[PDB]
Amino acid sequence: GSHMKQLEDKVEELLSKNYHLENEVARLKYKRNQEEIETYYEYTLKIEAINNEMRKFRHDYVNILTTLSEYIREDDMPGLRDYFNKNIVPMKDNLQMNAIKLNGIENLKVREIKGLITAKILRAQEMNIPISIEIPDEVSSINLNMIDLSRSIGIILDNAIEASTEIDDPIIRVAFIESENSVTFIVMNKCADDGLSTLKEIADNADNVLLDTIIENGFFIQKVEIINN
Amino acid sequence: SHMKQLEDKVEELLSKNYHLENEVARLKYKRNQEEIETYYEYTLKIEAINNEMRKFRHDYVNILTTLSEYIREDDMPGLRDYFNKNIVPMKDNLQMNAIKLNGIENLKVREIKGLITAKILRAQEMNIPISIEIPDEVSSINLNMIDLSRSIGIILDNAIEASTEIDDPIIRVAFIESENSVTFIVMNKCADDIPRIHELFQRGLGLSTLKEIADNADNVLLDTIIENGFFIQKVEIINN
Repeated sequence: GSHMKQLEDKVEELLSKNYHLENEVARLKYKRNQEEIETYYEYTLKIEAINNEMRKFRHDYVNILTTLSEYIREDDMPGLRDYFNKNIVPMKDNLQMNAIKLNGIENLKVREIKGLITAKILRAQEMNIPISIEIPDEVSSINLNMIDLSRSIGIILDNAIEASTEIDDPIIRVAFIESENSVTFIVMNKCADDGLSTLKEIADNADNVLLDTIIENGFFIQKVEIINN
Repeated sequence: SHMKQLEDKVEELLSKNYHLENEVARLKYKRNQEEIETYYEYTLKIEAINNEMRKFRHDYVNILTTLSEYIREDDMPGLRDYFNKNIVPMKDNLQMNAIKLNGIENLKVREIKGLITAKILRAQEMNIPISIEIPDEVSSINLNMIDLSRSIGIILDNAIEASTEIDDPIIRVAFIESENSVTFIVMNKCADDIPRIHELFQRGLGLSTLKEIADNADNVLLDTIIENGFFIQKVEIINN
């Protein structure tokens, strides 16, 4: 009767349970720790930023050495003095209060995204593709995990850069726009005469990520709006 | 009796599930401790590299400011002389430095490209001659991210510390791929002057927690060679 029923049901239920626990032991012993791997990816994004910062610094310093060289070869002490007072004393001083003044890549306060854009600016500079950065306001935060935000931005700039190679007098423009409601990443490039799948995957698994495209008179636009939580 | 059995069964399945549930919980704790070690290890490593790079950058900007004397004295002859003798050669060393970094393009394992570039920048800014050779693209290495990363780091950090004392240091790095496996090699010039024992005790600990990683994978073969005055560290990682 209902004792036997319930007792037989019990030995069944406990066997199911024993099965699912045996599966959880097996997953924890043998499948990859997704979380530990995500910590490792996030670490790689930091060290890429650090590497790309030091490369930009080397590129920048070489240009300062070129400029000084030129002044010296022109025998132009007035210019050298003016340039040193205006560019190299401030660089040495390195005052925080001069942060209110800086309005370009210097206002991107997410270290990992700043390094990533620094790399794309350097890649473009190698291939004689001019690249403007418009970040009028400081951008301290973006409501997307670092891994997806990183892949998204890099693919959009990879598109722009590949598209700029088959062209005379190209240009790429980049902007970060903060409202009260969202952060918006825009990339425009000049067009010729007319991967990106993993990017659509990301926008479709996020309700706050709106991916937009525009063809506007001999230049292509990619836009990502990210809404605050 | 028949029924005394099921009552006996439920008892013994409940006991089994208890033990399993203790196992799951002990493994969740082991995984938790591991996530923690990985986060603090890698967050400390970022701090030490970030602070080293800043120092390098500080030295660079200091050098620019040694021109200040010459400018205030309105002395262009002393500037031209000082610059063309002390400062301007940096820009050649920096252009060569940028060229050597193009040696890493064939590394298509994003997992470790940042790690390797960072050791190369570090060696370059310590004025240790370094080259990297990857004759064919390498897009797949058959060892976990974390252990590959720890192995590479130890070997490159060993080659770099051992190179700071020496008069003419060289480090050579390579990734080669057969169709069988991938091999990672770091050659560095052995020192002539051997350190006093007391100026070395508080690499050898790190070489053993490298053997740790090599022993606990059958498909990774570690080799340590001395050959014509070079320490060679080879790690072969088979696609078995």
